[PDB]
Amino acid sequence: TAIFSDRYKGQRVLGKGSFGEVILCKDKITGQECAVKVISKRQVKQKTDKESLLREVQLLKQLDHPNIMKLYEFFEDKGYFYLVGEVYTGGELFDEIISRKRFSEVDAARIIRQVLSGITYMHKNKIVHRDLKPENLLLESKSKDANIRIIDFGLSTHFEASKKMKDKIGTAYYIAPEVLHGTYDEKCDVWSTGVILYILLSGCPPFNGANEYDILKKVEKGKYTFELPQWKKVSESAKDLIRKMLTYVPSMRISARDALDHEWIQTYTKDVPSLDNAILNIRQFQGTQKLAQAALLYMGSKLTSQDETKELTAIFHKMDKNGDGQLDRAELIEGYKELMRMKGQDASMLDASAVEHEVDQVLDAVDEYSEFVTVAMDRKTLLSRERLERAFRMFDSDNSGKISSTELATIFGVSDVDSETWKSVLSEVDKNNDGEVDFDEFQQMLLKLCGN
Ligand SMILES: C=CC(=O)N1CCC[C@@H](n2nc(-c3ccc(Oc4ccccc4)cc3)c3c(N)ncnc32)C1
Repeated sequence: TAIFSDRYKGQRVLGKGSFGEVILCKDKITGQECAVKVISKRQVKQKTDKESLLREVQLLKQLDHPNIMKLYEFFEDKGYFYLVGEVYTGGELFDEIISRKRFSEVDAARIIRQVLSGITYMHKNKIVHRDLKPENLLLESKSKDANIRIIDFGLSTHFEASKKMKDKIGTAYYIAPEVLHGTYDEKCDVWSTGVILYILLSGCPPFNGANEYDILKKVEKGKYTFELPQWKKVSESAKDLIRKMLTYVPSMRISARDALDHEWIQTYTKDVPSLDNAILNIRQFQGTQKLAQAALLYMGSKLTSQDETKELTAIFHKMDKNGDGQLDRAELIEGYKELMRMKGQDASMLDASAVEHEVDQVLDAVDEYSEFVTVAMDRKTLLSRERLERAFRMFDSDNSGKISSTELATIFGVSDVDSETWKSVLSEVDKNNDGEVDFDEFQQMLLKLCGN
């Protein structure tokens, strides 16, 4: 049997994705770079037996399509699954779209064609995505012509969707009604692609609401309109395809394959204005979604840190069998290894070598075990804290330094934080009734919302 750390070494942590953290890794012999999704058997419940998962893995390894992430290898140990595939460097589709001069029906059609083509291919092979959303769409490279790669095909079939809002963020917009009710098939992916197309052409989700449950209610009802002004500058054939994709009864819904043949895909991927309003709305949409996301991740990292800080102090105290408050390099390493032995393996610490290295990074800064803990945990939180500052600066497009109480409502609503609870927290911070918070205030609000 093969061990993952015998073959690969961690380079960078790429981020949190569905069901797990993704690491840029490198083959120890060949120097081949790869992206690895690490799935914690603790945090995620399986829906199928081991035999069925292995069988799916084997098939996925043989499949090949230019719009589908390529899987190379699969590993399993006591506590983890490791899905090893091709690295893509162009980031998420929507992030590229917001940094564009012009965007038209031609651009959207070229995008949708790719998605549909990838989906069609996978449906032929009896694989359903079920969780398709903008963040599942990566661009292959930084190039302007670069292909879209759909990630995560085949995961939702074998793993139960997280119930934590940190993981649920932004899922409600895209889910087909029949997924909510339990009887679903491959048509659910056409629905989600229809929702994505709708957003691409208007910058607004077709089913919206002030919170998660409110969005699900609208989805379940199935009603939506092209009433928004920006739809006036959009072709009738686009709206027609949307209607067919967002058809309530799945048996009456257009297939992925027939969507490829639709008048709209044919004409605009074969004299077209730029949807300026849509670019402006998508930029707002994306900023909103990413700040809400950063906020929840920041709170989680804060809690995780508090938990680990105390545990690490309790390890270094027990190890300090002479009681002086200071320790040697080797002790710190064995202690830090104990922390991951108990609290579970960390993203950037795939093996014993990774921990040794991390300790030395902390020690190179410290120039007293309490001071080691401080810097160590600070380094653990760094990426969530700066993701917060950056998403805050991104959202604050006017560089005003502030976010209004209206904007907060939208942010907390997407974060699914109780309206009465954050208003309460806002009152304690905004004692001046400015109706707005700066970054530090915003950050204090979040600390108060996670028990601090
Ligand atoms: C701005 C945030 C951004 O871009 N993100 C957010 C942070 C993670 C990034 N990410 N993820 C993958 C990837 C890697 C492995 C994988 O496992 C399989 C699951 C099922 C079947 C086969 C493989 C799924 C996705 C990934 C990747 N491959 N390449 C580059 N980034 C990746 C994208």
